[PDB]
Amino acid sequence: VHWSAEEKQLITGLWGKVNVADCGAEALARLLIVYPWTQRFFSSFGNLSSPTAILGNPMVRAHGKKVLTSFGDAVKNLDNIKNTFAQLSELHCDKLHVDPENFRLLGDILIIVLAAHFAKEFTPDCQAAWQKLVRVVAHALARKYH
Amino acid sequence: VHWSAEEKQLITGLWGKVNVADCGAEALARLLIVYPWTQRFFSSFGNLSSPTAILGNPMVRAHGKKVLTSFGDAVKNLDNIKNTFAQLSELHCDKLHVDPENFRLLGDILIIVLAAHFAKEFTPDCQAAWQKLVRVVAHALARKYH
Amino acid sequence: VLSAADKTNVKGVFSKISGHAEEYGAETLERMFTAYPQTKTYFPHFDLQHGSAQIKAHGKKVVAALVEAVNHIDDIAGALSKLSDLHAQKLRVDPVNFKFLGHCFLVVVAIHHPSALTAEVHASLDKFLCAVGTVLTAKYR
Amino acid sequence: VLSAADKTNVKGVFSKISGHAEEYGAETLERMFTAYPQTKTYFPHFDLQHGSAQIKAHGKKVVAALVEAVNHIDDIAGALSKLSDLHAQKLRVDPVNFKFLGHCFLVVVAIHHPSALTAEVHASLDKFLCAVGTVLTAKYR
Ligand code: HEM
Ligand code: HEM
Ligand code: HEM
Ligand code: HEM
Repeated sequence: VHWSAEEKQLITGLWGKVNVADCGAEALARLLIVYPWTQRFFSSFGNLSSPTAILGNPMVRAHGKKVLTSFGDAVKNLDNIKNTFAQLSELHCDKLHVDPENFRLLGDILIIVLAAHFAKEFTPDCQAAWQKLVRVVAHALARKYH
Repeated sequence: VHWSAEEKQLITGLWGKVNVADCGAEALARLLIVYPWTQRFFSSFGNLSSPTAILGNPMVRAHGKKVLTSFGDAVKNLDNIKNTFAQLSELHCDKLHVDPENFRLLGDILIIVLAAHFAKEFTPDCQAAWQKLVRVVAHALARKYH
Repeated sequence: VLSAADKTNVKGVFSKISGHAEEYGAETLERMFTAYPQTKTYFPHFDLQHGSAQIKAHGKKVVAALVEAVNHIDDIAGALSKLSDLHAQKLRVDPVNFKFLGHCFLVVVAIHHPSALTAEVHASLDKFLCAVGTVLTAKYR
Repeated sequence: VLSAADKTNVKGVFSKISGHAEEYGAETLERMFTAYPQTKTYFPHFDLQHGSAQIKAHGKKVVAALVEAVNHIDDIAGALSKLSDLHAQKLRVDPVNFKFLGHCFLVVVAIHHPSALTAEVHASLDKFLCAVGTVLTAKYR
């Protein structure tokens, strides 16, 4: 994809203010509460019995930190996105068998969360750039689906 | 994608027996009857007022012949799929603004139709190869969506 | 939303398949596990070999559930509420899988009863599969 | 399927937004036309410039329809049957578009009422948007 220099500015400006730990924990926890079938893949996380238990399960928090850290590697290398997620594609596609449509549900949850953390700074143009980023990230992960 | 030599055999054997005119007409007509919002893009085709009118509208038949002919170019060049559909991607993506999920609804309709024309010769392994073909074709058309 | 004609069209094709539940539900599981191998992940415990007898048996139970919602088509949720808990809550099936299952079923009825499957029965049968999908995934929304 | 708590959660956040329909429905159209430009295709006749007054006005009418289904949440189909014909039949909107609209709406309520938007209200509000989407596309299935 082509990235304009201003898209790159809206992605980088924003990223620097992100609390990765808290935003990652919130986003994973909302993926599991809002779309309950995703809980099937995290059977190893133990108790996901309630949203309240999901919210404070330490493996959901830890793991959340780690998925948002991957978003960061994309933010840093906006042009080598393929190589960055190539090993991740095989794990999610080949090993976990996650359908690519949950890759989209998760980036959409990220946008909602960054919106709730940035309020009005998350402008419609800022929204747009981030929507493209999650879409390109969702696309690099669905790629070993060939 | 990798194509096995036997997948290529199941795609080619089958393709040679296809009535392109009748299979294309049937598939376009079912896309428009089963998923009615797709009728919005063919506003220029005139009367799509009923399934019975949709079934005998001459522009639906003609156009159907033409979409199945594109499937054939894929069948012939299973390895240059990108170049083959590159101009088509821009028309559907850039000009028509069709969402890629209707690209999937249409290949699924193709499988149903070839199944109804081939009966038991359309084996589960044959099904599978054709499912991969429509998936790679749907993917080459969604590509200028970057 | 099933209209009166939809309901009839569904009844219509189900009469031609109500006689072969087991060969038809097995064939549909077999094409599902073959065209969409990621669905095999939900039957770790079954033998998934062509003609395994667990496939035949389950096949037979999948289409009787169908027949039974045909039969209570007026309230598919109500007639299938135990299946909705099994798939949504217990099994946690991803919704996309129901569209894989519904499609391999259309594919069996076209191979075997082509003429029954006109473009308009095609549309009724699809809204039906979709209604069943939605009910079986309902304790998710 | 909206449970009792879903219904309440929805009512709950709609009280905080029932006071700003026009600024909230305009903002959601604006993010929709900006993050998903392919949706602009349905308003060839409108001026689509930031703050156009046709966006404000339509924005205002989009969220009153919402408020009105909140209000008849027990039978959203019945309270919205004229809108279902307009979008499915007349306008022919592709269903995917409703998910673009629903998402730009969540995004406005998180920017403006973050704390109202907890993970569980988040889940109720999503099933609701989805119920409205389904009703507005219903003369398709
Ligand atoms: C596009 C968004 C996604 C990104 C960036 C992402 C990223 C990651 C990363 C970095 C890992 C950790 C690997 C490691 O540390 O070895 C991981 C693992 C995993 N992901 Fe994702 N993921 C995404 C989407 C999903 C979705 C939607 C699901 C489930 C529906 C999923 C399920 C899992 C599971 C089950 C694991 C392994 C957990 C474990 O082994 O402890 N991923 N993902
Ligand atoms: C993946 C499957 C598809 C293939 C192979 C395909 C192929 C084609 C081809 C070969 C053309 C003709 C271009 C020309 O002759 O200049 C065309 C045009 C067009 N396609 Fe598709 N198409 C597909 C999917 C779709 C879908 C799903 C829709 C609508 C939902 C769509 C809507 C149209 C329209 C409106 C036109 C132009 C009609 C006209 O200008 O007369 N296409 N497509
Ligand atoms: C039209 C949609 C479906 C219908 C009517 C249906 C029907 C059934 C029935 C009747 C049972 C209970 C069987 C018993 O009591 O022995 C069952 C269980 C089961 N279903 Fe479904 N099913 C459908 C779709 C799916 C899909 C798409 C999946 C996953 C890919 C799935 C996975 C399972 C599994 C793993 C079981 C348990 C089987 C066992 O434990 O032996 N089902 N289904
Ligand atoms: C939650 C989903 C939606 C709701 C409640 C809704 C609400 C409305 C209302 C209330 C009207 C009638 C306005 C009037 O009488 O002046 C309308 C019309 C319209 N809607 Fe929707 N809408 C929704 C989603 C969509 C989507 C996703 C699209 C397309 C992207 C769309 C396209 C249109 C168009 C083009 C019109 C006609 C506007 C005019 O002619 O000025 N709607 N909608």
